[PDB]
Amino acid sequence: KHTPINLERDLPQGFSALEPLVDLPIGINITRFQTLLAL
Amino acid sequence: GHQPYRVVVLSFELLHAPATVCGPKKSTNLVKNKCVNFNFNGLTGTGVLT
Ligand SMILES: *[C@@H]1O[C@H](CO)[C@@H](O)[C@H](O)[C@H]1NC(C)=O
Repeated sequence: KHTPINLERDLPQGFSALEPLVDLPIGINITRFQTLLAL
Repeated sequence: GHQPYRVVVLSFELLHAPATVCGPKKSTNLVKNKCVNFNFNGLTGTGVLT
């Protein structure tokens, strides 16, 4: 969900639902995940 | 008996995984304003389509 946020340093006091995007039949297990950045 | 022959072999298998591979699915036309049965993508019932 992409929410246009006014100038604030914290999560706003509001409600917003999260719509589904895609489902994938992978049949694998997940235990850890990481982050990726560009420089 | 000594001429070249091309051979193709097809193999299938099952296991604990989603199928994700299936053949053709037939379809019918759409009707309205009549008491008719329907099968709308895995859902079965009877009623009037409007
Ligand atoms: C993932 O690993 C757990 C145990 O670590 C196992 O029980 C589960 O079946 C695995 N899932 C897979 C391989 O999809």
